Amino acid sequence: MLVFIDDGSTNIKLQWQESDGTIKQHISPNSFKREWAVSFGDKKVFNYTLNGEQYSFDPISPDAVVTTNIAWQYSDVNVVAVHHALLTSGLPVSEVDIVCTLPLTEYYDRNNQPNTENIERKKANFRKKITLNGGDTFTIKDVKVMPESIPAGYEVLQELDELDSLLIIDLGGTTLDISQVMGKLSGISKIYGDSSLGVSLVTSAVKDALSLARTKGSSYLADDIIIHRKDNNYLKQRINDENKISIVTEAMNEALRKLEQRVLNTLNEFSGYTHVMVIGGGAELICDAVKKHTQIRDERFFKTNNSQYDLVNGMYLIGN
Amino acid sequence: MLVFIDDGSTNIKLQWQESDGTIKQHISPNSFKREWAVSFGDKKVFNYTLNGEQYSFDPISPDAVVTTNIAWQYSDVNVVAVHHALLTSGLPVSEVDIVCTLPLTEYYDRNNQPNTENIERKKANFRKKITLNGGDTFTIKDVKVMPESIPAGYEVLQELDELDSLLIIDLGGTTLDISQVMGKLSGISKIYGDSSLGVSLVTSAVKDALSLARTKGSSYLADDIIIHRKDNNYLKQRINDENKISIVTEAMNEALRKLEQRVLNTLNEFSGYTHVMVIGGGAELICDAVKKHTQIRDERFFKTNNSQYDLVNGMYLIGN
Amino acid sequence: MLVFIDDGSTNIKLQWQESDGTIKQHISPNSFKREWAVSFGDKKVFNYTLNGEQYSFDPISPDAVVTTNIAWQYSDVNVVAVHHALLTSGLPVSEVDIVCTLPLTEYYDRNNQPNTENIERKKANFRKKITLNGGDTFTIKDVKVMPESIPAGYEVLQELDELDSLLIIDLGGTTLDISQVMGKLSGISKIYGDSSLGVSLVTSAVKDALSLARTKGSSYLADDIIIHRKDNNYLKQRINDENKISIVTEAMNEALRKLEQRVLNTLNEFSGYTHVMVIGGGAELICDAVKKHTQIRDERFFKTNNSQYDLVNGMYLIGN
Repeated sequence: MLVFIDDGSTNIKLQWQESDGTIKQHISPNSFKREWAVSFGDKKVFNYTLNGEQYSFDPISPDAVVTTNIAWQYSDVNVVAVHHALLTSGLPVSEVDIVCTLPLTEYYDRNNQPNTENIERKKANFRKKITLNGGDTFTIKDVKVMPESIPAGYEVLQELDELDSLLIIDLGGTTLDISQVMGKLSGISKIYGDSSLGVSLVTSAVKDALSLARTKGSSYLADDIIIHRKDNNYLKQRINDENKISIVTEAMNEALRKLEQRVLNTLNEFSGYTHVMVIGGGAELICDAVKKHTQIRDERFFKTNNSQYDLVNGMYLIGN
Repeated sequence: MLVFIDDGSTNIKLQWQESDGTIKQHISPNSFKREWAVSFGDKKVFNYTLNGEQYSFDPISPDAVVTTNIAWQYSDVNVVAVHHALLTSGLPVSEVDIVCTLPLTEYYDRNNQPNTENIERKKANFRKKITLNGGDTFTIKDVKVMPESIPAGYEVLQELDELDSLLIIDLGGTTLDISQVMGKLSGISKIYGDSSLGVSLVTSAVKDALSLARTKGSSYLADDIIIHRKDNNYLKQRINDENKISIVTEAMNEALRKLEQRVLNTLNEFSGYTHVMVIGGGAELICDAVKKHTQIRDERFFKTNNSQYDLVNGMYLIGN
Repeated sequence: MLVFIDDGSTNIKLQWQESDGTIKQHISPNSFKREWAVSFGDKKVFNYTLNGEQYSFDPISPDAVVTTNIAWQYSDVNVVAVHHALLTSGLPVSEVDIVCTLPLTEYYDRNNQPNTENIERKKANFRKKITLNGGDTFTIKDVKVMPESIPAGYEVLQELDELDSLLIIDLGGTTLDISQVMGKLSGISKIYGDSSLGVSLVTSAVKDALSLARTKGSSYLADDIIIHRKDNNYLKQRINDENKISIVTEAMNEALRKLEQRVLNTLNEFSGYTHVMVIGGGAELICDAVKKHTQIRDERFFKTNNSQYDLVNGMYLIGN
């Protein structure tokens, strides 16, 4: 069994192909604590032992998900989170070969060449043996690693000429990933990552202009205000105050301009691309500005955003 | 193995003869960058090391080809571009003798004598040793150099009397090369080069009158408008506006007159020729004006334009 | 008060004239972050508000200065960086008229005419109102814009004939700026910029041959090795190994040849100049090669490199 794994900063997504031919997907949390979870036998608990330390699944509010850092990708918890996903996936316990991920700037070095040191370190991490109290665990055999953003653009790359060059612009909640890839994924010419640029720049500007609480509830409100920014009636309906509307609107417009400018300034470091692709949760917010700035023709511009499984699905298409 | 090489300002064209007797041709790009191209093993990459510096093939849009200058002919990139062409030609890696080119005004000095200094410098350039990461490279042994425009007229020269004198007028996209050559290529009497005169004079006048974008797409449109200038119906069909047609037409006619005048004024510096030949991408645009101006008889006038391999093929015929 | 401002890619330099007649200069960093800097009242902090977003001075190691791109010249941070320089200059807070800069290829378009669109966009940028927490800020009134490299050659231009033509060759750490300017700065005939050609080509070749760390400390070592390249004793003293010396020396010599060739090939696109000037941090490295290549007489060749304030001082001389 070959399982494709998107072990990102907020959760674990799996994709694999069953005996017949059906493609299955699964998502699991990244919430684990460094201690034994006790049960009086009333609720289900997962107690693990990895290198020496013990760990347990720590179920928390789907509203308090913690975003992890780069170092997390080489930790014990990373390994436990993957094994836990396999255990709750539905797959039968067994030996499995896997493909996991490393962030763009971790997979590649500043010379745009694959950083062998990091990749090998990622692979060695899954060699640690794991046990589960009260049951058995999967056994990870072969481990391959893929960079994060690029697989999401494979479907498009597949139809490009190897001499063609695709500029993949991936704007997320808190980060920006840009990479120039040769047609059919026949090579990489340049990679660029910014960890302080994302949709949050606009979201925080909105939360601040409304004095919204820190609750995730205000996050949804802010998300909605951004989504429906051009529909003044939607807003009047939401924010009850013509004055608040004006205030939130210009704070939002100001934040978006700064967003567009910062993204374009980074794009100014790339050159030689023939096709452009914009993806990520913030794709809608910069779509127009990049199209105008790159002056690329419509048949050479792509917006393949579909779902949260885009990445792992792309990984699947590449190495199924 | 003897390989004939047209290492021009926009690409590299090769021609050689196989074991049996078949004549093969090849074209390769001039796009290389001064850095290591990284690959995660997904796409093909060519990483070279020449004098000390490293270089790599930089595949770019067949729409963004960069035209190189005279200095390029003596650079490291020139050498890398040739070795890269050999590597993708199909030829088996081995030692090879070659014949390359130098622009007309680089091959000859203002006294119409071969500029030994430049020629030797061109030859020494290919002495630099080159390595390719992950594979071996050809070894360049003997190097001969030929001037650019003149070989394209060899087939015609071959049938002229050594006492005859051929005036080769070669109008390209951005340059004009004129040379007076003794029959059978038994000597050169006069050379002349103009780097600011070419078909672009007419093409830019057309692009400007239509407000066409900088895209290569408008370049094709402009090329077509020039080609079909005498067919008003083709135009109406293309440019949808009777007023635009009139405007583009007179801008075009004005640009062509200026073109003809400037070319003729240069021809006024030549004398003593007995036969005339017009070649290059702009040959069709000045054919009539030169025939009328030189008053040469039809059996003494040639228009041997056939294809992009005219030059390298001529080089082949001369030294095969 | 009129303040001349060199808001470049690595810092901000100011120059102005005081009440009496003394000329003062100032340099300030370009390091700012998109967030509020907190202080328990122990250290000084600068918290700004510009369009809507907030920003703060982010003091960092004088060893980790980040080089900015073209887009930066039209950003909010650009405006904040200028206001911050004014606030730390010593000047009294007040209304001020200013002159700022745009890179050569941003100030001029591919037709060598001033790009009005960019210039106006640069000017409008400084119209955004700014506030500082705990104090007041300068008020920017009139804004004029000047191209980057050309003002540094004004002192020389002043003594040339308007019919004379000066070729200004400005080689920097990572870029090459070339421009042909009519005497007394009475017009511009041609501009050329290359963003991938600079002294770094030689510096990186040296760092690589010594396996020097990424630290700025190795950068100084590499700079010194280049500066004293012709003094073998200085080197033996520095690099302790006769074998390392030979290795670094030929890598360096190879990198310099490639540098010279690439610069000359670009110079081959210019013509009609009567005087030549070589400036920038890499001026010493190409001085001889350009003099030999252009064959210009000594009284027509200038090397006015003096200091980091050359540019802003030239701006001052032009519009004081």
